[PDB]
Amino acid sequence: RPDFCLEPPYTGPCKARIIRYFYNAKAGLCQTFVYGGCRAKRNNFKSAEDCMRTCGGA
Amino acid sequence: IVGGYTCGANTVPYQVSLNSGYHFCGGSLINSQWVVSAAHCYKSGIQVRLGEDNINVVEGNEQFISASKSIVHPSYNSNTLNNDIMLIKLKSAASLNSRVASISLPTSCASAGTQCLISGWGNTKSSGTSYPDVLKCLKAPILSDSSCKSAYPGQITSNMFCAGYLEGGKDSCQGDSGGPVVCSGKLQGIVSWGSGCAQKNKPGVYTKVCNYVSWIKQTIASN
Ligand SMILES: [Ca+2]
Repeated sequence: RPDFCLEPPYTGPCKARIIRYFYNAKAGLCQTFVYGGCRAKRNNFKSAEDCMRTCGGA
Repeated sequence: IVGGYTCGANTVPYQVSLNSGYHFCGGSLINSQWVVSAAHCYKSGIQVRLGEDNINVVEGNEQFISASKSIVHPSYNSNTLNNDIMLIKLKSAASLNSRVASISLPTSCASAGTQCLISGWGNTKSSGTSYPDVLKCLKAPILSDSSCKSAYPGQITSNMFCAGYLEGGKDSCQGDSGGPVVCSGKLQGIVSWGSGCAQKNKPGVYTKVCNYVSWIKQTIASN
């Protein structure tokens, strides 16, 4: 539901390739994206289930 | 690595892949049981892969060993990225041969315009996405502190340096994190962070390994 769930996914300035989830309000689901391993925003979940419980409904 | 070249199989024998189901980060083999990597690569359930070239197919020189311990620098700051260094102890000792070999810690710090090799399996597009199968390499000079600090105002600490080309096109990128910057056979850097990849006026930022050598050796010996 909440407003950070509408924000676009943020890879950030660190250079790991770590697969995380973000709420895609356009699709109405949680997708994967590459997170660089630092300075995460709040639309950034470690599993689709966490992502769905927080955001699903935004 | 954007703008690099295929190293050629097993020719960077101290390069490791960190695996959590997939390749997420690089690292350097410092002896038979210790690897050094970046603190932002810290995960649980790491497996280290040694002797990789094509990380996607088993070619028969591999050793896959689990980590026993992962020790992120006690002063790592996840906001400022300062002290972006971590050590990983292998569950068991690798065997060291010609495809798998460790890299020497430096005795001193490298100067501006020393030429280094940065290697990794990270994205090869500056804007775009394309992860290679084989290991990629790039020669890039160390930059001056002063120009590093002008590239990134008020973000460079005494533990970072900048390496690369102010013109853009050659850099390390997502995937490369925790891998080596090796300059005249010594381990000077760890791939750490940047503003995107291979952007003009925004060279990559590396952990300055020469500052940590005393911390590494004593931490290796006492764990
Ligand atoms: Ca392989």
